Amino acid sequence: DLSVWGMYQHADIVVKCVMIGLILASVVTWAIFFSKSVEFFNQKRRLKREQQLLAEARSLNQANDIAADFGSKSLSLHLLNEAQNELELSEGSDDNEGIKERTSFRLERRVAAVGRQMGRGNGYLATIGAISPFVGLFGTVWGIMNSFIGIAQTQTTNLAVVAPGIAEALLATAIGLVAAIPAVVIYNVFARQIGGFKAMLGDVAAQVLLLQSRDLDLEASAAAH
Amino acid sequence: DLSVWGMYQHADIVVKCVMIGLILASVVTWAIFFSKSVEFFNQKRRLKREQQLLAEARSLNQANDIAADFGSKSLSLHLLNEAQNELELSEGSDDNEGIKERTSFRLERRVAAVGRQMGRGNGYLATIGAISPFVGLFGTVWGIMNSFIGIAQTQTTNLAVVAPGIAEALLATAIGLVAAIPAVVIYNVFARQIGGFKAMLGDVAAQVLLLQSRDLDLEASAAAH
Amino acid sequence: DLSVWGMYQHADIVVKCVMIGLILASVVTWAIFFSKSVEFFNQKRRLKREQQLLAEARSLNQANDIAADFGSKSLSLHLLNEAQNELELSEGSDDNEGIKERTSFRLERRVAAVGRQMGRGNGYLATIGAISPFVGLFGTVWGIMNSFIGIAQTQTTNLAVVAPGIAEALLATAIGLVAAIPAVVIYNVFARQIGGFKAMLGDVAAQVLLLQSRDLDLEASAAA
Amino acid sequence: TDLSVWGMYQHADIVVKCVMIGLILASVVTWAIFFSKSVEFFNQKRRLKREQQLLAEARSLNQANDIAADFGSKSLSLHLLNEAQNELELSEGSDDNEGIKERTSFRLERRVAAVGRQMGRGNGYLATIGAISPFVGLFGTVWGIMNSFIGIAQTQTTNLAVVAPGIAEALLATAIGLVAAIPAVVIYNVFARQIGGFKAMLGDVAAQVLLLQSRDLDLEASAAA
Amino acid sequence: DLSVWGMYQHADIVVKCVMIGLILASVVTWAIFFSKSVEFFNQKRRLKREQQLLAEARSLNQANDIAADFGSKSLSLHLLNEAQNELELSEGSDDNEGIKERTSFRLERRVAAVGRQMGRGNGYLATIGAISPFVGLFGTVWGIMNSFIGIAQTQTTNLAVVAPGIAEALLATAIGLVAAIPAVVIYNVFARQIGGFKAMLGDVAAQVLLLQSRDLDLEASAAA
Amino acid sequence: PWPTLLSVCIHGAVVAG
Amino acid sequence: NGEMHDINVTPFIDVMLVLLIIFMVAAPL
Amino acid sequence: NGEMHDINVTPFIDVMLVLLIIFMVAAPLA
Repeated sequence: DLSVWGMYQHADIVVKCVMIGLILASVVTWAIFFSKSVEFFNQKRRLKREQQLLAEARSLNQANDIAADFGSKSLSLHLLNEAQNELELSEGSDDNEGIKERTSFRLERRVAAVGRQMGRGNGYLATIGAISPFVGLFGTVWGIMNSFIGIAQTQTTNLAVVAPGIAEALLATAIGLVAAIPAVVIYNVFARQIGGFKAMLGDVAAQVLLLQSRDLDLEASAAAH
Repeated sequence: DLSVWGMYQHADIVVKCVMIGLILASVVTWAIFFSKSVEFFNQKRRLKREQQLLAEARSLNQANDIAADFGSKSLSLHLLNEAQNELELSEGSDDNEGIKERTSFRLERRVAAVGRQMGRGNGYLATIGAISPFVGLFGTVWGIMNSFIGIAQTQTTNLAVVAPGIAEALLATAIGLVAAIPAVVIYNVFARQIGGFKAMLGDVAAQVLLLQSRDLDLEASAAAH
Repeated sequence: DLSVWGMYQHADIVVKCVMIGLILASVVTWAIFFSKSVEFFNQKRRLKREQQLLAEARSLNQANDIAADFGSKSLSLHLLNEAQNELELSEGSDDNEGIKERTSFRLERRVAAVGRQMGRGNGYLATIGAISPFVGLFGTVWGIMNSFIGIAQTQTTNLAVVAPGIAEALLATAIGLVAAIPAVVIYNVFARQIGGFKAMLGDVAAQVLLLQSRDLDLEASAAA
Repeated sequence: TDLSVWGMYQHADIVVKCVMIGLILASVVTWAIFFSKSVEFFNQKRRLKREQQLLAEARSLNQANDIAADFGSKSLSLHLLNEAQNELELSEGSDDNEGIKERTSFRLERRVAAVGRQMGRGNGYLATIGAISPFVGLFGTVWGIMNSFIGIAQTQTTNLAVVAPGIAEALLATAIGLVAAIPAVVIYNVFARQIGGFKAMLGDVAAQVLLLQSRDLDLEASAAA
Repeated sequence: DLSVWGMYQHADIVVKCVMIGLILASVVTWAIFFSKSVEFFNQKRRLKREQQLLAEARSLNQANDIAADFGSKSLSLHLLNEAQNELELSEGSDDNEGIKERTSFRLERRVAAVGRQMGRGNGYLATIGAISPFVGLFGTVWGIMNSFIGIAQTQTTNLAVVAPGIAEALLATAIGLVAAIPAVVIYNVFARQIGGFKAMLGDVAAQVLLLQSRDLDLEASAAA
Repeated sequence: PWPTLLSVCIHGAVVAG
Repeated sequence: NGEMHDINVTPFIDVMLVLLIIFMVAAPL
Repeated sequence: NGEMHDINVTPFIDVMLVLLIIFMVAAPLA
């Protein structure tokens, strides 16, 4: 006998399929971890730096002039463009309160849309970490059946007869856990990172709404005098 | 004997009706999966194209012109009609905020109603996922009972004489998880699909609501000139 | 002997008590299902027909005239006469958005109150569904423990000796499963039916607010 | 020589003795919390029902004060009514009523949330006991299983009849583990339902106070015409 | 001689690494408990005192003077500054509904930020509470699997030579649960402490909005 | 800090034997 | 939403306990 | 809150499966 390979290659076809299916579920969870984590760090780092620059701005005109040199797929420059666009499309209005409600509603939609987009892969993580225990368990039940089928076929209880069934049950449990544990860790790490990032983006969005709203009220006051 | 079909053949009526009831729950789970997935893919593929058109609109009258050829049963056409219907039902009133408020309220309900209608069949997937382990296990427990009550009267000593019954019993929980795991996976997938689609439809509802609120303020300013 | 009754009568006091506890839970479940379903089906069927007749209305007084022959127990008539009560209680007032907000708030409380009363029994269904498996597990463990305590009495053993002791320990979980299975099914059936009922009642209340809000704006606009 | 439910605890290892004492202490505190909380919940619910059904006839906030004045200082509805009266008392210089209506809505909402949060005070024990007592049982269980196999490893006997007493102690630790778990998780759910029902009912009284104040303010404003 | 220290000294390298993994997780959960327990005790003690000081105040200018000697890390002083700063940035304007809205939005952002920033450690506690039973389980499954392949070859029909391997394996799941139980306890304690603290801070923020809301309406009335 | 050090100190007292 | 759709498999513990006792009694003969 | 307030199933199942496998090696070995 051999420590893992010999034990695996002797296993029943149903357990071989469960083992391979869980190993594929393992490699996809590590692939989407590395693949999204390097994007996520870059989006967190850029959004932090943009927030640190915008934090000084005292009019929406000044907030455009400081933000305009940001990259072409900047999140903050997208929100400043969105609020500036709601204003330029409304230029015939005398009611500023309608510009405030429409801008608030439009930025809330765009913050939520980036929140959904940043979650793209999480369906795999949340599913695999919830169901791979039960997929492992099904593999154990098949190993347990194969142990009793062994006993029934030889009509004896000798350890050699149950050995393949318990070997299958051990491997199916072990790989079931090896699929589960990373997926539960990585899902919690991204749930925390999404909460932090989506809150930072909501804080930048709130700064744009504050700054636009204050400017419209000062422009209205300066006309009324 | 000593194979999944040969042991199903030599099982207990109640264990047979469990195995049959589980296979029926499995084929229903796949039937609803293909049916619902083919509907959601078509409703998403449609609505994406409707949004890519209406994203170019700049007034509500232009949005009605752009929407004029869309399919009768299209969700975006329905919403444009929902907003325009409130605008003609309200024709005698100069209270614009009222019109915005009543329109916002109507569109909100219709979006919730479409999202709820799109979720019609999911109670089967939830029920099958929650219940099928229990019944599969009722198959195991009854199969163990109706074999151990035999050895209690037959004064048996060889585990082998009962190992066939134990294998037939454990097969019922194997079949149990085989119905359960697809149903939980698919229910979690459709919950994410409906969340994504209901958000995307809420985005198309926001596009018409903004177009109306914009045009009301522009028309009020043109009257106040 | 071989019989389910005989092995119940033979079983230990703790596991007999667990079997009776789970049988009484199975009975209540079914008592709740028949008690709820006959009332809920009739009230669902009632409310749908009210919505059919109201969906054509164009002013709140016309909706009252449509509702005037509905029974005093009609939820749609409860909502309509409540919106007419918030008008009559402040008739000597011209704060239109005040009347709208007070009405919207009353109908929100009423729809929530009816929905909350509609769900009255579900706490038992959810609990019996989630927890009966663990009561079955306690019953079994205790029987399995008692069987090892049986083995501790003597060096002699054979599986024919423990067979009835493990059979009563199995029967305790068989009763646990037969009690849990209906409760999960029935809980989900009512959770889906309640979601539809909440929506229908909410859309009737939405129609009442829309009727009021238009006819109130149109009346105010007659001063032009 | 012989053993019983108590005699098995009397011969048990000090680690699992300490676990069993832990569960019995968790049992007596979860029942002491239940009887204490239940007697409070019944009296609070019965009081609030009588106070609401008696307030239901009030036509102005001035009449609602005269109805409530003899409720007693522990009354939730007299507290809420005072909160509402005190906002008028502090706002006496205001011509603006919409601000008073808003501030009162805000205060009474925070009071309703505060009373709901205050009724939950003991629930941390019920939730924690229900979550950990299974695990804490298993630990005792596993420790008993270890001590049985250590007994073989330290004495070189191979007869499973010496294992049977040791694993009986282990399964007893699981049994008492569930006896602490099940009441706690049932009672936590029951109270979570009773808190939600009471908090919603108190919100119905709060809505009546807001409606009375809002209506009588609008009449007081109308009287200036 | 196979005592807990001897079993660790006589275990497979993979399962030794599982013991060290859970022991380091046990260290970090207790380090988080002692680190956050003093933080909650100090921050909740201070905020309760600041609330009882401010509850007496009757205008925003009085609240600013009452809080003027609070330490630079004072959360109530930070919220009063956040409100005062929206007045001084708005000075050239008279949209009082605008000032009230902008202030409300700033304070709710800040209270949400303090709540989020104060639940810093919980990602470890929730993760360790979920996964520590399972990494302990992986350790025992591996230990059993080694002991089995051990009887697969060098076949030894004696039970007594595998019993050490069975105990060494089981110890990995015992150490798993000893790490898991504190993590679930400490997590619930801090979930409840944060819930109470976040609501207390929300009531301080609500008093600032109410004081400002009265003051602006009173000033606008006195200006008539 | 002193919380990290105190944690390894109580684990040092508990691991002894 | 109030519906329940997640797996509970706890009665399989009962089967494992029953398997454990029958191996304990029968297997060494 | 989000306070853990429920009996999670899978640690319980997996440790009981581990105990079953332990008696499936030990008992036929004896």
